[PDB]
Amino acid sequence: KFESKAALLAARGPEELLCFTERLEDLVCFWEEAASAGVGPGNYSFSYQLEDEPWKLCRLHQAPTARGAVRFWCSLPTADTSSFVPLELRVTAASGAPRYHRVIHINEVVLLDAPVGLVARLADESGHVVLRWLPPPETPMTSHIRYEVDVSAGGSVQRVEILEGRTECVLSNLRGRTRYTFAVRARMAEPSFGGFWSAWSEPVSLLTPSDL
Amino acid sequence: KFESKAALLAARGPEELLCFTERLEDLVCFWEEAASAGVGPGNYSFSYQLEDEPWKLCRLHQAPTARGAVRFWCSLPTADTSSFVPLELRVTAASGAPRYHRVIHINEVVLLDAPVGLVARLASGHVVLRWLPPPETPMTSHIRYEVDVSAGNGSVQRVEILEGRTECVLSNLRGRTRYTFAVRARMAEPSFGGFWSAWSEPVSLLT
Amino acid sequence: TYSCHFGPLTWVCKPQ
Amino acid sequence: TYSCHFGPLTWVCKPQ
Repeated sequence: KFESKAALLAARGPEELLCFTERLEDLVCFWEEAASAGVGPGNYSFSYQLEDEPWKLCRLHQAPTARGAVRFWCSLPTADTSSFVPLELRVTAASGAPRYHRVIHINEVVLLDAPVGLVARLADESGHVVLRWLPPPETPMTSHIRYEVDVSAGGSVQRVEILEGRTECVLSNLRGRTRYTFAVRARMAEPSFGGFWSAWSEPVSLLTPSDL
Repeated sequence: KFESKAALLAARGPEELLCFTERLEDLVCFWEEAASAGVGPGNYSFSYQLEDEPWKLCRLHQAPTARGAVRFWCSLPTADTSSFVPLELRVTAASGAPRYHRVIHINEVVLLDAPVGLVARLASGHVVLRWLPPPETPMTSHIRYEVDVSAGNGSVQRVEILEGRTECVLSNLRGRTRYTFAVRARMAEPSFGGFWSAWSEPVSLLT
Repeated sequence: TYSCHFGPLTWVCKPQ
Repeated sequence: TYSCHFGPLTWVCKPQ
């Protein structure tokens, strides 16, 4: 709820034709603008050329936004989501005037689903905190995904980077007799892939041993 | 050459078909046996089969092992060095009697060369190792390493260097002591597999 | 030299 | 699918 209201008060800049792929066989592009009665998805044409093949259309949808703005989005059909060719995108106001131009590569705009099954335990010997987790559901090329872990003290900024492929993390500099909340996020790795960090996964809290 | 006389003595182990690839576009297979007078390449049949492909015969060879046994080796032609698909190998005597049967995957029997140009400098009271990967090898960034640290004067410690990293930064090392380092490499998963290479020429440094 | 495609862990290349 | 192959550092894949 807090984060909800936190978003409402935020500050956005200029509108952008934003695009992303969740699994490497889809693509959703969108943008947002203010309302205007008589302005529905039919007013815009989202066309897209793709590696010398003919331009094609994408049916635009309209959805409401918590901040009172409307967003228009198109999701490309599976067959047109090749991961390494220059997809050109074009959007025009029925009045002829162009709204956006953007040439992207699907592999360059990855935004995965957050990781799952984050579980936490203490190492049998040391007693340190050992973190394990599984990669985002139904997503390919797992060994190419790097992560980042956030460690909060029930403190200060502590975020551990995790070499791509590895879904385990053992922490050792933690105070004893303390509750720590962890949460991990994912990202496609270079150089083949590029994109954005995912949302955080459901968190887990855990006490540390009395003395270490 | 003491290492040389040592290998002559060291106890045996069961006969076995062994295969390995060096530069990931080559494959050698072989076995050793009692050098009984008479035998030769002609007395044995060595053929392989890549899936969805025909059985082919391999031109066997024979050479004396340093220890006295005979090594019969076949070396697949370049074009048949396809990695990810299952390779089958049947070595049977001319009499039909079966000898060996091993199904492998080329990418899973890599015995790289040992690293080169290893160097150990000084820092923050710390020691920094740096080295090159086995010369003329592709997929460089798929090779993980391991460093051997053995303190001179009447010992040891070992570090697992992660993939594609050709530099190690050693910390905890007792003051005035003479250390002798070394490094060895092997192909790393998910794609590859294999065995540890030999060591690289070592380097000593007095702290 | 290989016809690779996205796999669960990483690339999946059967030969060409 | 793509036409990948080996190389110095890692996989090289041109659009097949």
